Amino acid sequence: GVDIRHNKDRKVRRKEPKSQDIYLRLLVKLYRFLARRTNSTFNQVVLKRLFMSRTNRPPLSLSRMIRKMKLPGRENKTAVVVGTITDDVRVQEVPKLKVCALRVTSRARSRILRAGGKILTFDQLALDSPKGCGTVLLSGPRKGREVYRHFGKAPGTPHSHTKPYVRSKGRKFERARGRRASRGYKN
Amino acid sequence: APSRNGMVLKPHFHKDWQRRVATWFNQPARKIRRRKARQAKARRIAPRPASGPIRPIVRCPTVRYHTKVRAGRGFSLEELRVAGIHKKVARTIGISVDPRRRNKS
Amino acid sequence: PSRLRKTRKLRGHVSHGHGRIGKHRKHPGGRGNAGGLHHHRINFDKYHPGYFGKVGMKHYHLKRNQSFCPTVNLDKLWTLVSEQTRVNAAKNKTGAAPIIDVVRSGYYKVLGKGKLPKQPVIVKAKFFSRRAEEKIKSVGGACVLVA
RNA sequence: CAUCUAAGGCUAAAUACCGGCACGAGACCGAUAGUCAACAAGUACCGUAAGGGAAAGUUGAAAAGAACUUUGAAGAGAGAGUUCAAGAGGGCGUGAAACCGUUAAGAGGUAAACGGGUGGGGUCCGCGCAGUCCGCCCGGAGGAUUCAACCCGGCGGCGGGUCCGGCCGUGUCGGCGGCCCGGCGGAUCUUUCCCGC
RNA sequence: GGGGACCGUCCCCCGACCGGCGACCGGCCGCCGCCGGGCGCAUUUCCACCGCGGCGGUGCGCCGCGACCGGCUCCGGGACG
RNA sequence: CGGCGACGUCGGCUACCCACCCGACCCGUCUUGAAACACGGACCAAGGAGUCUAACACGUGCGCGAGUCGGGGGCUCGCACGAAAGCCGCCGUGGCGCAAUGAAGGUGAAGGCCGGCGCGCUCGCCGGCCGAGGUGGGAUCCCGAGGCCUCUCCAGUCCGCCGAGGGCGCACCACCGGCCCGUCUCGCCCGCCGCGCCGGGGAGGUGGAGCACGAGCGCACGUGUUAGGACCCGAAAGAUGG
RNA sequence: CGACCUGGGUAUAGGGGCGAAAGACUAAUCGAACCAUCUAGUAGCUGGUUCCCUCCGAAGUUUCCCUCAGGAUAGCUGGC
RNA sequence: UGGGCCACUUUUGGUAAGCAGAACUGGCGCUGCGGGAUGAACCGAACGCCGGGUUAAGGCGCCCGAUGCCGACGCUCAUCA
RNA sequence: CCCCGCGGACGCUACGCCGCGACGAGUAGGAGGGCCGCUGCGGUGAGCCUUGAAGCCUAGGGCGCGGGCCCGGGUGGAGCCGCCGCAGGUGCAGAUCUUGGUGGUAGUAGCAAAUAUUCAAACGAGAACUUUGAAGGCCGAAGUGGAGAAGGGUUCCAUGU
RNA sequence: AAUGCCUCGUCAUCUAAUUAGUGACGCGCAUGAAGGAUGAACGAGAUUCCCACUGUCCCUACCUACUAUCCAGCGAAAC
RNA sequence: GAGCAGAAGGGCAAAAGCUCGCUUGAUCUUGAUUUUCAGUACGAAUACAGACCGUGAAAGCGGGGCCUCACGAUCCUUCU
RNA sequence: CUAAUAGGGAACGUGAGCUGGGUUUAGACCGUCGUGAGACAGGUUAGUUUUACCCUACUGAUGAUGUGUUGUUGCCAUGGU
Ligand SMILES: [Mg+2]
Ligand SMILES: [Mg+2]
Ligand SMILES: [Mg+2]
Ligand SMILES: [Mg+2]
Ligand SMILES: [Mg+2]
Ligand SMILES: [Mg+2]
Ligand SMILES: [Mg+2]
Ligand SMILES: [Mg+2]
Ligand SMILES: [Mg+2]
Ligand SMILES: [Mg+2]
Ligand SMILES: [Mg+2]
Ligand SMILES: [Mg+2]
Ligand SMILES: [Mg+2]
Ligand SMILES: [Mg+2]
Ligand SMILES: [Mg+2]
Ligand SMILES: [Mg+2]
Ligand SMILES: [Mg+2]
Ligand SMILES: [Mg+2]
Ligand SMILES: [Mg+2]
Ligand SMILES: [Mg+2]
Ligand SMILES: [Mg+2]
Ligand SMILES: [Mg+2]
Ligand SMILES: [Mg+2]
Ligand SMILES: [Mg+2]
Ligand SMILES: [Mg+2]
Ligand SMILES: [Mg+2]
Ligand SMILES: [Mg+2]
Ligand SMILES: [Mg+2]
Ligand SMILES: [Mg+2]
Ligand SMILES: [Mg+2]
Ligand SMILES: [Mg+2]
Ligand SMILES: [Mg+2]
Ligand SMILES: [Mg+2]
Ligand SMILES: [Mg+2]
Ligand SMILES: [Mg+2]
Ligand SMILES: [Mg+2]
Ligand SMILES: [Mg+2]
Ligand SMILES: [Mg+2]
Ligand SMILES: [Mg+2]
Ligand SMILES: [Mg+2]
Ligand SMILES: [Mg+2]
Ligand SMILES: [Mg+2]
Ligand SMILES: [Mg+2]
Ligand SMILES: [Mg+2]
Ligand SMILES: [Mg+2]
Ligand SMILES: [Mg+2]
Ligand SMILES: [Mg+2]
Ligand SMILES: [Mg+2]
Ligand SMILES: [Mg+2]
Ligand SMILES: [Mg+2]
Ligand SMILES: [Mg+2]
Ligand SMILES: [Mg+2]
Ligand SMILES: [Mg+2]
Ligand SMILES: [Mg+2]
Ligand SMILES: [Mg+2]
Ligand SMILES: [Mg+2]
Ligand SMILES: [Mg+2]
Ligand SMILES: [Mg+2]
Ligand SMILES: [Mg+2]
Ligand SMILES: [Mg+2]
Ligand SMILES: [Mg+2]
Ligand SMILES: [Mg+2]
Ligand SMILES: [Mg+2]
Repeated sequence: GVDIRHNKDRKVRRKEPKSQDIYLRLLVKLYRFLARRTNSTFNQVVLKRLFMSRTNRPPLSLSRMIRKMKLPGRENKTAVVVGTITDDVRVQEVPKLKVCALRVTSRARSRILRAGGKILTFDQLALDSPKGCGTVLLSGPRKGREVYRHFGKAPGTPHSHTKPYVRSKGRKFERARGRRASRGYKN
Repeated sequence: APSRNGMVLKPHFHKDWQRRVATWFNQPARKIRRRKARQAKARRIAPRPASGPIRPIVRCPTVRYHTKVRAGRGFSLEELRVAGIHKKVARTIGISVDPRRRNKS
Repeated sequence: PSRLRKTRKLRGHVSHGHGRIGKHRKHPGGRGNAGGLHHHRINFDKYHPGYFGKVGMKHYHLKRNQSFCPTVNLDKLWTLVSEQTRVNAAKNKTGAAPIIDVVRSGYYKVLGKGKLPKQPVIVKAKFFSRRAEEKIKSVGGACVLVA
């Protein structure tokens, strides 16, 4: 006998996409070779994000992409996102961007191309930079989801600001006892 | 029994609902029957409009919809009076008339 | 598909995943939201604070159409008109400003979240907020009220 | 201020339909299932009564449903015959298990039965019983639309400044070319030529 | 309300320059290969047979034996400090 | 390298019977504890128990994406399939999302730097720019002195690798600021068709399921909880009419 | 020879009848008959809960509950 | 899951209990295997299917593997050892 | 500038293949895989089958850790299966489970309330039991007698089996 | 006392011997008056004693009928 | 070795005890924290901050009792 | 009376062995308690005691294995005493 524990032996992580999309599987084949046969850590990050689920690949708005590419020293670099590029209608001017994305919304694609920009798929990015040189690897807001408002400490505990699950919002729905000092307590 | 975080749910299934259940398997047949009746009616009124009488321009009541205009039940009697149409001749020539609607403006 | 479920994997296991000691009985704890103040009180207080009791004034015969007032922020104001309206006004030599009627687009109140591009615009609305009017006047525009 | 005009009356359509008449269909069930009822089933039968309520499908293509002989009082048999088949014989397609009879083999005083390990016997299996095969080379003796190289033709593969076209992507101009002699749109401007105040 | 102009996209064209002939195709060439027909008709090529032939691979119908090499292990001698 | 090989032997056996040695209490179940003198089980066959609907929650896959969704209706030879599929767009009505907060009346989410002025009075009139602030971490990316080569050198030609340091910093986390709504405390100004028991603004705390460049919608699948006969079987009872 | 035995006909019906009284009898049923339905009534209680291999792997403890054969809650578990 | 139970040690009530109640660690429950003849908990040791070697705890007259050592030194006679 | 040789194994269903190291108890419970199994639907196998389908039987040959599966022989006589998806009324040893069938018990308990039979003959394949005759008995007129009511409903009576 | 715990009360009587019976006493755990106390007849009511009678017993035996038993036929169930 | 209201324990001497004088911090408020704890509530408590006060010459001390106990949700009512 | 009239166990031995007096259902009476229904380790009276044919044990009764068959006469292991 050996004095060890086996409850953490199996590491839980995506070794492959759970998707059956054959186009995603083909460029997983491409970047699995690139990660293995180069020393670039960019390829390893891109490969592991290809495995990732959709909630782990949030969409990236045009405004956020423009803002991150406008930081100093990032000119003439390719913004790479493993996910969807989404139009933002809150921005009025689109600069010349070179972007590589898994998906681009029809209206975001039209805006980028009118600005004189360039859109690449991930196989075109592999040809353009096999080691991922001159790239800005971006991500959408991971915690920009409604589920994260309900996560955290329970709503009925002090100093917790987590949203409760209510069927309807109104003055009759979970606002009396435990919510104000006039009805029992507040915390 | 409640279990961890959840929503307080109140299903309305305490009242023997299974004895009054409306399935919709006759929905495609009802659409066919309505369509056939529409076609038969249009054939019956040969050159007359298939939809029916002409309806008036009507503004929707509340503050949610008063920016919207739809079709009303029938032309008011003041409208027919100044259009020179008898309120009994109007219905025979395909004009719908609503005698209980007034004109505020 | 019933072939993908635990019941196919629980064939041969006597308790069907519900235990030998506590078993699967009909309704231990009550039916529905039973005992939300007595023996499920901790759950109700922990996850649904405010559940019990009355708050506020009740109002008979609420008509939601009376309080219908959809709102649009300033950062989305220029999306209500075509892009051609915008670009023509920007390159316009004169001081002519386009009219955006948010009531036509389906909004009544103009709120002031975000910022406006620096070009004048005439905004027609039922209601404005204080900061929305302040920012519209900042870019050289005007606020005009409709009913 | 708004809105209607009660205490009289009629009225089609859109809507409903586990009873009825007549139909069509099904990712349904397949005789302990599906209706209780695939059949002389709300039958037989039970209860004073209200009421309760089954079981029960299948020979064969065709009855060709076993003439005739023989034993027995008969049931039942042995022969014979029909059939593709009665090792299909009127509750007869197939015909499992439990259980039983007989035959064969083995065994038997710690109830049987079981796990592991061998051994003995038995039934079968192995084209078992002189034990694979095939590549190159050497030698021997034989056969031959007879080999390399050349010529003619056919077809492919690869390459060619585009050799020549046909083109493809990106821009690039007169827009001659599309509101008549090309479309679709636009919350862009207008009769400052035209039909409604 | 019509008719216009303008803008944005488009769909065909009249032409040129730019990158390619590509995984959108043909013609010419050049190289290469295959096939068919001639010619080549024998120290070539191929076919089948024999040797209890050799060199390789695999494997012996069954039952067995030996040898050396290496890994692990339990022992035994002999000698030195 | 040896022996042996057809009507007797060769190999095989999971499988049939038998013998022997060692091991071996009868399963299911409740239970701290079952071989129990605890209960159910004579044997065999067939049947026999987590289902479907609705509603949530999270995860996962798919499409579109600040949107998304025609499910109700309608149009399409009315019909083998087809009760399907297709289409509508001035059918998107509507739902959910895109805004919160207050009991409500209601209100309702942009700052940063550089300048001249009243007094740069904790500050009001503007200008110019930019467009959600900053600190500490932060995958990745960028620069990079200095090294790594050839038969050798005085002297640069082209790019590949290692590389101390430095830089921009995704997502996310911690913290500090800022903005919106409620409510306090303090205080001084501004507006005018209504000069008001009118309207607006400031600073400092504090309450919110908020903002702070969206992430949702629809569909499918899984798991969990729930209402329904609700995994299956089971009361003593209660009620209505005979 | 009696407050006697007995046939048939009648009357009283279910929370009702009838009882020289035993909660007796009321069709083998009586401290509330029988029949059908509501009804698959409810059950924190008993019994059962159907294929294989691989991997991980407990709790009988805290707080609250007309709570003590049960739950919610934290803990311990697994999966992503 | 929210019935636990056992052992060393500490420990409360009880004359005591295979009693009732605590603390600590380990175990059984959920666990087979070697030993204690036998046995939920003790001692050793935890487990995929096997071959070889060596052990633990425990043993080595015979059952029953192993002292069939020319084992060492004493003590002990029991008519309930 | 390889060429007297014009030549040079396998591989890589990438959801594949290969290498190295450590590890392997398990109730309640969770998860994964299943080229495990049942039924039906959409595709597919130019699938199988009267020269023999399903089912069943089998001291037959095997494969797999296993769930199970393939093949030989026999019986049977008309339909069936593989693969990719889809969908379930989808897997049994238990429930004093439901229905059906069958054992041991076991040729056992038993065929014992009201005194009782015997001889001869006939018919008949067959006689303890039928019929006739002869005996011996019982009911003993409040009957084991002769008739009715209720109830039954053809049991009445002949003939035949 | 069918009502008394202490209790098998105490005294007398019945017997060889009596927690039994009867008579008596009575501060009676906790008797008592529409029910108390009597009293003939009656009783498949409860109790004690005596005569007679006997197999209840000492102490068992024998006999009769039907079974069981064995046979022919027939043939279950519980578990 | 007394007393400090009370049970017990702690604490306390120009104190926290006794006697006087003046008083109403036993008042109006927002948050944070501790205790039980699930890190929920109630109760109780601690440290602040903003008012308005008391007392003292002042430093300060005081938002009840020297500390550890002396108490109470939703709904409804009633008052401000 | 006697030698003595010792104490105990065997599911407080022994109910498909019996009996049913007692306790311990339903009827009823009295005393006490209780408003009452009713209660009383208080008294009293009346109150269904089911099944063996299975296995073993035991009691008896045939048999069985081995001496070739079969019979007569015998011995005593063992068990009881
Ligand atoms: Mg483990
Ligand atoms: Mg398990
Ligand atoms: Mg089972
Ligand atoms: Mg309570
Ligand atoms: Mg049926
Ligand atoms: Mg059948
Ligand atoms: Mg017969
Ligand atoms: Mg046949
Ligand atoms: Mg048959
Ligand atoms: Mg047989
Ligand atoms: Mg049990
Ligand atoms: Mg127990
Ligand atoms: Mg058991
Ligand atoms: Mg026992
Ligand atoms: Mg028992
Ligand atoms: Mg039980
Ligand atoms: Mg039993
Ligand atoms: Mg059974
Ligand atoms: Mg079955
Ligand atoms: Mg359609
Ligand atoms: Mg709308
Ligand atoms: Mg930062
Ligand atoms: Mg902050
Ligand atoms: Mg949940
Ligand atoms: Mg049920
Ligand atoms: Mg009730
Ligand atoms: Mg009574
Ligand atoms: Mg029921
Ligand atoms: Mg239990
Ligand atoms: Mg329990
Ligand atoms: Mg204990
Ligand atoms: Mg347990
Ligand atoms: Mg464990
Ligand atoms: Mg162990
Ligand atoms: Mg052992
Ligand atoms: Mg021992
Ligand atoms: Mg070993
Ligand atoms: Mg030993
Ligand atoms: Mg030995
Ligand atoms: Mg001694
Ligand atoms: Mg191990
Ligand atoms: Mg394991
Ligand atoms: Mg089923
Ligand atoms: Mg079964
Ligand atoms: Mg007999
Ligand atoms: Mg008899
Ligand atoms: Mg007589
Ligand atoms: Mg008579
Ligand atoms: Mg007769
Ligand atoms: Mg007495
Ligand atoms: Mg006596
Ligand atoms: Mg007396
Ligand atoms: Mg009186
Ligand atoms: Mg203060
Ligand atoms: Mg104090
Ligand atoms: Mg006894
Ligand atoms: Mg008895
Ligand atoms: Mg007995
Ligand atoms: Mg008695
Ligand atoms: Mg009694
Ligand atoms: Mg009284
Ligand atoms: Mg009696
Ligand atoms: Mg003797």
